[PDB]
Amino acid sequence: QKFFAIKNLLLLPGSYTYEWNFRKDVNMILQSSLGNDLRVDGASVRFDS
Amino acid sequence: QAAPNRPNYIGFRDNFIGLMYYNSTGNMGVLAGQASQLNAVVDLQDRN
Repeated sequence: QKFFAIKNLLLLPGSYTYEWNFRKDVNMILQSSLGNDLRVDGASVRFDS
Repeated sequence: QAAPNRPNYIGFRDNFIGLMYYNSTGNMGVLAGQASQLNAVVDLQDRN
């Protein structure tokens, strides 16, 4: 968890809804080392779980 | 000289002795009250 307001939060007993949205575009979440544009040559897939 | 292959019956187990990970302390269910969510079914690995 990377948010500053939750990353070190202490919780109290209760039921909470933890929700977040991920990236599945290769060009954003897969750093190369020549910057050929992954998004044109191939990539990620699932997030099976 | 042909012949009939030995017959495989196939089906679910008596009272479904399987489908139900009973008795696997790792993958074991729970029946704990909601807003305690501690547990109510403590399963060992000795009994079956």
